[PDB]
Amino acid sequence: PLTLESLPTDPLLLILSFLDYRDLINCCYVSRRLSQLSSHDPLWRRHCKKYWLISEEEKTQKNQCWKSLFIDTYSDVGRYIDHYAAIKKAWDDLKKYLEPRCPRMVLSLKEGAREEDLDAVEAQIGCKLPDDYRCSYRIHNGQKLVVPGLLGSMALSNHYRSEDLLDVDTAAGGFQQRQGLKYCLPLTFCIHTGLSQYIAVEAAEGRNKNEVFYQCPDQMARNPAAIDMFIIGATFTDWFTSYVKNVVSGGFPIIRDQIFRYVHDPECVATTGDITVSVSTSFLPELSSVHPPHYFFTYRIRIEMSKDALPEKACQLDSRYWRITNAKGDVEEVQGPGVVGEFPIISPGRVYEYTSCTTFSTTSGYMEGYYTFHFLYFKDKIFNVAIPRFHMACPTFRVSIARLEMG
Amino acid sequence: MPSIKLQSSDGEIFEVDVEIAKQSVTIKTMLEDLGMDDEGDDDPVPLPNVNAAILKKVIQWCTHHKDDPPPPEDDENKEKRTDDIPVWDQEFLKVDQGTLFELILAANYLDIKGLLDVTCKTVANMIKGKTPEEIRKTFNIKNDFTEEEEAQVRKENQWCEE
Repeated sequence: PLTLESLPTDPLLLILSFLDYRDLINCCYVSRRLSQLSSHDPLWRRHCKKYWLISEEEKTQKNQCWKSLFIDTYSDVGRYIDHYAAIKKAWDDLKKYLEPRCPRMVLSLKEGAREEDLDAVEAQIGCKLPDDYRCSYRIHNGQKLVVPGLLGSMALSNHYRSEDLLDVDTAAGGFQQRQGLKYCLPLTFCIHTGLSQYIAVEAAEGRNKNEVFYQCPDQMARNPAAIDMFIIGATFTDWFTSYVKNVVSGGFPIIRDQIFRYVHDPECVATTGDITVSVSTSFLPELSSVHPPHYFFTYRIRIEMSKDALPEKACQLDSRYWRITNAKGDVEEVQGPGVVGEFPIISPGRVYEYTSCTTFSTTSGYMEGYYTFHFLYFKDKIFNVAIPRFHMACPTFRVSIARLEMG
Repeated sequence: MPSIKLQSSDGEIFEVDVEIAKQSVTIKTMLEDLGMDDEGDDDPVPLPNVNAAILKKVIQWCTHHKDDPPPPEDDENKEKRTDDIPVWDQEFLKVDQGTLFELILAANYLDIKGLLDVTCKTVANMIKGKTPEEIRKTFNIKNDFTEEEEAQVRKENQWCEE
């Protein structure tokens, strides 16, 4: 004789608090009491502070009740409801970590791209964009073509890379449907070099749908459809959230007021004496190749002396002995005087950072070696500085299905 | 062992260890501010809003949770789910809807946080992911909406519709 409607207001509110948003709306059609209690404003607070990450301050600024906030948000980014809660969490983190850091990049960012533009893009390319990709470009259309970019940069002595996130319209204009790179859509452009961190809007040509890869042409093969890939992340959400985690976790150092793609491992430290050596590695898909295997790498070494050390222990570099080791076990050595044609000074307060290039011909690889400092005041005394055994790593490549079928 | 007497509306006198019965917030407040401070002469504490069987079930549950760790005091973004119910808690609550609802009423009266939380979790799990006809068939509620009210609520909530 006692049913769910006969329960008091507080246990019924506790029951409805555990329900999900579709169930809370689904309870509005059940009964008048459940319809009245489903529109309780705190009930749309567990469902709005997690599904859209709308905090208290946003509510107070918009002065709306919680259910009104939820319906207004679902009328805008609703169909991406299972992706928004992730993507904005990245997008509001990258835009936060860059607020005391490099401010020109977030100022270069455009505002949101309305659904009309994305529908026009889908009509132009003839395929359907991934829903999470649509949500991410709904929050921000990226930036106009300004160097430096948002997806990292890489600076050699001669080869400078900087990739900026591409808008919807330029992505549609640069969409590719040729043999090989079929149904692939660009997420960035480099202007300087021509990097195109493509995404696959349709599962074709050896690619599962919604995968993020670089464009590495087959130099050995003469087939125009022979394009090899350098898969970065699983999906668009995985790619962007991994990049944002790397940026905000300090994994990507900030150099020259840019974001750099220097994958630095904290294990690779071989501080000897008062001299602290720190090495960061990176990959460059423009100078790299698959057939023949080139697998280019760059590396920056952060050598410095602590200010705790007395200035009388002053030393200067004059050598770079390097034990390059590939996956075949081959060892090659260099002995040229001075790093990158320079003889730096390591002093209390001095921090020397230089970029250098290596050419590991196999997918794996690592280096080690010595600088063999010569002392400044005592011209005969030599100190020994050992570079840590940092382990290079190219991303998971994928030979083209054109080459795989060929033989 | 220190003890306390809980009396039902039916009249049955149950004996509960006071360290057990202190899990209920109301009894804890009563015996921390009024009861054990004065050392009442073991008179039965009447609980006129519960019956005998429901009192026996809350006593059984609370004895089963007499050594339960303190609950996590987190809400909002903690996202209290509906699947972390313990397996003995799942098996103990396997009763009909009337007994479950009387148990929820008893849990709200005695303010037992754990029992109220797990009973609300099971009731929510009986509702989560079902059509309104399925909800009204699983439970027993007649559609008090008229055609005008049904059209009004459909116009109000025709947004989750896909």
